[PDB]
Amino acid sequence: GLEEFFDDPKNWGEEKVKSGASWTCQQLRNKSNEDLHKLWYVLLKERNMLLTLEQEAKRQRLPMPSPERLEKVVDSMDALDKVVQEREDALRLLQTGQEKARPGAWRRDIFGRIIWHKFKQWPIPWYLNKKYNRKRFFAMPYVERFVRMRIEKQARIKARKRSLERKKEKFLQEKFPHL
Amino acid sequence: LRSRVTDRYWRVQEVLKHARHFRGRKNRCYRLAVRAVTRAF
Amino acid sequence: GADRMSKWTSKRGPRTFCKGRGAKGTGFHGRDGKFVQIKEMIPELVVPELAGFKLKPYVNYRAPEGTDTPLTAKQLFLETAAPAIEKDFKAGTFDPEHLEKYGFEPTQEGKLFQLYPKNFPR
Amino acid sequence: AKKGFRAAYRFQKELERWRLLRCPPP
Amino acid sequence: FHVRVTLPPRKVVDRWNEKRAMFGVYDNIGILGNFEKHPKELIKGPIWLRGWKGNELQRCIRKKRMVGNRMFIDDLHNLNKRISYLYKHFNRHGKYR
Amino acid sequence: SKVTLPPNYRYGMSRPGSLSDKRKNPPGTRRRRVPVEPISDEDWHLFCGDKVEILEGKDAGKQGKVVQVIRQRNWVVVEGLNTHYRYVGKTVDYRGTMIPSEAPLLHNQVKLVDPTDRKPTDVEWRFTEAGERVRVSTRSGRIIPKPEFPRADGIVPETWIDGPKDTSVEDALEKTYVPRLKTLEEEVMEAMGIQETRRHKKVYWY
Amino acid sequence: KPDKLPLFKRQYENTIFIGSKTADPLCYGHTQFHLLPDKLKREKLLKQNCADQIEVVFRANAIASLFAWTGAQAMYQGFWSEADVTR
Amino acid sequence: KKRFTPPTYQPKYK
Amino acid sequence: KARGNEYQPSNIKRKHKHGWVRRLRTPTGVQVILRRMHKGRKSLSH
Amino acid sequence: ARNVLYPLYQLGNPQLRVFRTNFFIQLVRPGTAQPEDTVQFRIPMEMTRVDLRNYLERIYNVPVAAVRTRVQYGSNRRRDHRNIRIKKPDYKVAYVQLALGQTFTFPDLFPERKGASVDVDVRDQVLEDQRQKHSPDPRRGGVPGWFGL
RNA sequence: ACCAAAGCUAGCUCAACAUACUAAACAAAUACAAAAAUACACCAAAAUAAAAUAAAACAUUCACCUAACAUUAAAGUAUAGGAGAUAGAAAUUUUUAUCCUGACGCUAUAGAGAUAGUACCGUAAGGGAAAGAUGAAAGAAUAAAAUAAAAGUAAAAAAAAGCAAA
RNA sequence: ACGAGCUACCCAUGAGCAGUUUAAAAGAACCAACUCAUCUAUGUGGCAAAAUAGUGAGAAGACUUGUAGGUAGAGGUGAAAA
RNA sequence: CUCGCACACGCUUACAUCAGUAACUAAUAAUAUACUGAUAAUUAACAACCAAUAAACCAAAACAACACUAAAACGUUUAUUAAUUACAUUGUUAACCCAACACAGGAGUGCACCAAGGAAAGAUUAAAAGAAGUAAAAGGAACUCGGCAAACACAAACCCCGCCU
Ligand SMILES: [Mg+2]
Ligand SMILES: [Mg+2]
Ligand SMILES: [Mg+2]
Ligand SMILES: [Mg+2]
Ligand SMILES: [Mg+2]
Ligand SMILES: [Mg+2]
Ligand SMILES: [Mg+2]
Ligand SMILES: [Mg+2]
Ligand SMILES: [Mg+2]
Ligand SMILES: [Mg+2]
Ligand SMILES: [Mg+2]
Ligand SMILES: [Mg+2]
Ligand SMILES: [Mg+2]
Ligand SMILES: [Mg+2]
Ligand SMILES: [Mg+2]
Ligand SMILES: [Mg+2]
Ligand SMILES: [Mg+2]
Ligand SMILES: [Mg+2]
Ligand SMILES: [Mg+2]
Ligand SMILES: [Mg+2]
Ligand SMILES: [Mg+2]
Ligand SMILES: [Mg+2]
Ligand SMILES: [Mg+2]
Ligand SMILES: [Mg+2]
Ligand SMILES: [Mg+2]
Ligand SMILES: [Mg+2]
Ligand SMILES: [Mg+2]
Ligand SMILES: [Mg+2]
Ligand SMILES: [Mg+2]
Ligand SMILES: [Mg+2]
Ligand SMILES: [Mg+2]
Ligand SMILES: [Mg+2]
Ligand SMILES: [Mg+2]
Ligand SMILES: [Mg+2]
Ligand SMILES: [Mg+2]
Ligand SMILES: [Mg+2]
Ligand SMILES: [Mg+2]
Ligand SMILES: [Mg+2]
Ligand SMILES: [Mg+2]
Ligand SMILES: [Mg+2]
Ligand SMILES: [Mg+2]
Ligand SMILES: [Mg+2]
Ligand SMILES: [Mg+2]
Ligand SMILES: [Mg+2]
Ligand SMILES: [Mg+2]
Repeated sequence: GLEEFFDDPKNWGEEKVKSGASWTCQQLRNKSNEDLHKLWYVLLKERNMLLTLEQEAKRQRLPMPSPERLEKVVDSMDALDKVVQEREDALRLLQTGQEKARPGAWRRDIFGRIIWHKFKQWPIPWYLNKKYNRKRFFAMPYVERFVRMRIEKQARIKARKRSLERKKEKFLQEKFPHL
Repeated sequence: LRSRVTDRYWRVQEVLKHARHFRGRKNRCYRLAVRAVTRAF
Repeated sequence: GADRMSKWTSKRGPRTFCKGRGAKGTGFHGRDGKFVQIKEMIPELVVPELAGFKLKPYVNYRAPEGTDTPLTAKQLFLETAAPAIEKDFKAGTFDPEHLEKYGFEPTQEGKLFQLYPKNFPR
Repeated sequence: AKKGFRAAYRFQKELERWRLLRCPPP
Repeated sequence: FHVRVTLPPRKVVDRWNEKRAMFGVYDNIGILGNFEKHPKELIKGPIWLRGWKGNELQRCIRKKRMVGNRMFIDDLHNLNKRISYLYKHFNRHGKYR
Repeated sequence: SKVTLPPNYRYGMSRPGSLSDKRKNPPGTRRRRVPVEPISDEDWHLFCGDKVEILEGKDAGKQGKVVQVIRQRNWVVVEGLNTHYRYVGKTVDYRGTMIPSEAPLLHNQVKLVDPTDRKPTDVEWRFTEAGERVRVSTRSGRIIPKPEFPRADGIVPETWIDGPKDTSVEDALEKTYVPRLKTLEEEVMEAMGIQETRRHKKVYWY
Repeated sequence: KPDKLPLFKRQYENTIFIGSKTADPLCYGHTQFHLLPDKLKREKLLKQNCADQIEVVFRANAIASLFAWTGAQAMYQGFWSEADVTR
Repeated sequence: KKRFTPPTYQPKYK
Repeated sequence: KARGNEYQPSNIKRKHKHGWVRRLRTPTGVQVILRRMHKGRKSLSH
Repeated sequence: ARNVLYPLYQLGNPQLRVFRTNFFIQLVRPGTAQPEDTVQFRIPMEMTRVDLRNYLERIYNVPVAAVRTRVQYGSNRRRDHRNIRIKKPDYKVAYVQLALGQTFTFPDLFPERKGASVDVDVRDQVLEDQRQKHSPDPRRGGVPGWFGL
């Protein structure tokens, strides 16, 4: 079972090894859950094979045979992922109605930034947890000043990005006065 | 409105032309040359 | 002046510094000081039999793509619960109290794979 | 870069003079 | 002192473009207009400078009074320091006393 | 693979991720920005493969097929028309194969030609009654097709033969989906007959 | 290389020791009894998909231990690399 | 006093 | 006697004195991090 | 599986299962001599010993006797034109050893076709003949040989 | 003849408007020695700003000096002050919409520090750079085209005597 | 604000001290490792922003030394040399 | 001619193989452990990670017989509970670190004094002055602030000041 890492020996020395197009999402939405589950492994074995071939090409100082395959496969798997994800995220929207599969909260950290805090699994409840308890979600009063600075800095950047674009227009209008 | 001196070249030449026939670095460098030319006149 | 920029890794410190590269713990430290693995923490790969099945890593080129419709909670509602609900309202057997026959689940804590706290990796 | 025509033009005259000094026209 | 070797593209300014041709049109708006609007109203610009003028010290002082609380931190701080410097300079330094 | 280009960059007809390109403009090159007349993607009337006429240059009044367009610098390439000559094969003793090469053209120097009378024309985008968007000539008042063109792969779908690892049209288009409310996990585990009893103890999230 | 066995290099005092110091009147070996450590149980090896190894583990032990022992005895009698061995 | 001026290097990029 | 070798490297000392945790354990340290963030430093702390 | 959350395990929990594994694997040729028992992989950083064993056995049906891993450190030394450091990424290497006495050998993936190499030597002899044809005639002394007379 | 020289762009500056004001990106990991899934706790807090300086010293005093209320005046007036330097009101008054947003602002030693808070320098807080120029096309490098003008040299060592010239 | 990774003094915790002489491991003696830095010559943009060569003083102690921790500038620490 | 091998701390691929070196690193070449590119690599048995609560114990380390004074680091057992189930995770290269340098300097421990490591001289010539050494007739401090330095000497006495380490 170790040869599944290599292409059929018929293909070994050859420059171009042709191949089909990657799976579209659409084509996968038609398949059942079981068949996706299988196709995942079919794609996996091929991806392993291709990665092996890739590295082995680098080793021999030779160009890899038809490198494009590796792209296609990836996309396929990627596409497959995107599909299965949908069917879950749709489903939970039905059952629970939460948009995020991981529990989380909007919090304000020490630095006064507004952060999205992902939660973590613990065997004990939060008020009994040493490590967690010594984090601080809140800002002290001094932080306020810095927050202001942040805004201002941001505002400046935006301000002079805008002025740039405006200028680029004027220039072009005198360069190409076809109006 | 920033104004720079564009023609500085000619300003220099009006001094240096009198210094061409001097010996040494007096005939090149505007500093030394300016002094030597004034002494010449 | 040491090194500020390069990331902090187990290779860098003293003997006393061991920081994993992010693999997940399979167990705990036992009585003898020896390490104990918990068979339940080790991921069991579920692999289907691929032999008798026809699908391939690539697709024929003349085979068409299709108009792209992202699956929505609505479409999934209509392909599943809508025929059944319509069948049982048209027969007047519809019961707004218990929707469980249609596949709705009131709470997730009973079943093995729960959706919202998300019990399963993949 | 310095913004103006004047010095550029005035220099064009010098360029011409040197061009005539190095190759005299028949 | 090297001077550019190439003639710049000759810039043609048409004096008859819209903004130049219409220039200074409503400047007499008070006199001819049965005084209602004073020519000040025609001034486009910074809020603290419309229809008003003053030496740099007065200028800064006024900018701070008017828009001071809408200013960014660094700019407000710089404005204060500028004012202190100008104050000290104008009041305590000079030839003429 | 997506190669990210520096903010200021020149487009030299060489494919941006290629040896010709890395050799022309190495990692640190920042050159003068070439002013380019901005054109919305919906005002762009020139595609590849359509017969066009050249209004400028040493070859003018001629007509040719557009091979490549470079949208960043607003360019077309009409094969074997706008031309200058260059050697390709090289070694110390041998300069081989002088090849005619194409200089790109701005879209101001090239007018799109309507099929019927082979004259140059001013193309304008129109919406017809079928919900279709076509190019319509201003002068002649006709609609101009769009140039169906081969693709970068050199693979034509009509003539094709399935290899060992290709899936047939039949099995690919087949719909096996039965839209029911279980997840992939529940489905598969039910299908593989895998039997699980125990449930998870309460977990605290924060 | 022996490294791929795996084996590891280290450095510390090199001892030749028989189970007793040279000054001891009992210089010779009779038999050794080796109890196999826990990791090497037939059960554990059967779980690791090592069947044949069951035998190997025994062999190896003997081949090392005994060698060492005998070797040591031999060097207590003054034999070594350049004196080889008479009996 | 003991007066001493510590030498200052130039930037390495030069 | 001879000087300039004043820096004798230790990773434990480094990270105890100047590390992230140390900077977050006091208000002043947090103000350090904040200043560096403001200036846009690539490395906020050791 | 990697980059994904795992359910916290407490006593008497369900067996953890991964239905679609995230991992990926390169079979690589050893840089040093290795016993025939031994195969060598490059795996993702987060994959455990046990993981790889199960992976091999279940997906590929390989009889694995023993697995050892190490983490190879990629050099941070090479500098950008900006003098910023470039990092060749770290990676994990796995040595596996096969159970039933099965011997592996890393196959040659690039055998050369003799017809294509003979066509290469013939194209090189033809190119050398063309460069010998264009080469100037010693006795002409640099007079262009285009003109008849 | 070398070394060199020349570009006009990258972007900036100041205001106007404006909604309203912590950008972008988050799969995992991040406050263990940040980026290390997983165990019984602790957690948190506030006190007038000071001085350099002005008073030709310095001792009370010394506008502005990280507290929204603008504008025309009342007015530098009443007042307050080692009654010195200086500081300084109010009552009371005035204020007409919205569009016409740009530039007698900079052009690579300038304009932002910025190609970048990066390199590099500091144990740390912190400090903090320099640098670009071909053309329609270089998928036109036996490559084609317009400065050859700074000091420094070379082409070309010197020949009594002297602020080097007149 | 930041600094005790140098150095001053502490706290924890480790580590070294061979030969000779002596009833003795006695802030004894001779003399290495080790620690200091006496006198001279070199060196003085140096090998070195305090070194090299010789020569010296201590060398079971108020000794040397590793690792981790502490004390912070109106301060600390100090067998006081500000 | 002799600072060797290893570990800790630190450094972070500078290590290895093949190839290249016009120029870039080496204060110069040859060529390459240090420049350039490509490709590889350190595999756990060593090391890190690796239980709590009660209860009995006055009795030093010093070859420990027994003691000294300054009174001394280092654990057994009993009881109560401790998920029980192959293979967890992580360190493993180097000619290396701190001194702006490929710096005669600074750097803990264990074993060694060679079995391991290394090269004082790019090639000449054989001037002065300078540095470092060996030898020196007769004399022996006459030198000099002072026997400083040097010596085939390596001894004796007396003051001042501080008791002493
Ligand atoms: Mg640093
Ligand atoms: Mg470590
Ligand atoms: Mg280490
Ligand atoms: Mg184990
Ligand atoms: Mg220093
Ligand atoms: Mg390991
Ligand atoms: Mg005063
Ligand atoms: Mg004064
Ligand atoms: Mg005074
Ligand atoms: Mg004050
Ligand atoms: Mg009074
Ligand atoms: Mg007075
Ligand atoms: Mg600048
Ligand atoms: Mg600058
Ligand atoms: Mg010159
Ligand atoms: Mg004369
Ligand atoms: Mg300390
Ligand atoms: Mg002793
Ligand atoms: Mg003694
Ligand atoms: Mg010495
Ligand atoms: Mg001597
Ligand atoms: Mg000595
Ligand atoms: Mg002594
Ligand atoms: Mg003594
Ligand atoms: Mg400390
Ligand atoms: Mg004081
Ligand atoms: Mg004090
Ligand atoms: Mg002391
Ligand atoms: Mg005193
Ligand atoms: Mg004194
Ligand atoms: Mg270093
Ligand atoms: Mg190398
Ligand atoms: Mg060299
Ligand atoms: Mg080693
Ligand atoms: Mg020499
Ligand atoms: Mg001499
Ligand atoms: Mg001599
Ligand atoms: Mg002598
Ligand atoms: Mg004599
Ligand atoms: Mg005398
Ligand atoms: Mg005398
Ligand atoms: Mg002496
Ligand atoms: Mg004597
Ligand atoms: Mg004597
Ligand atoms: Mg004394």
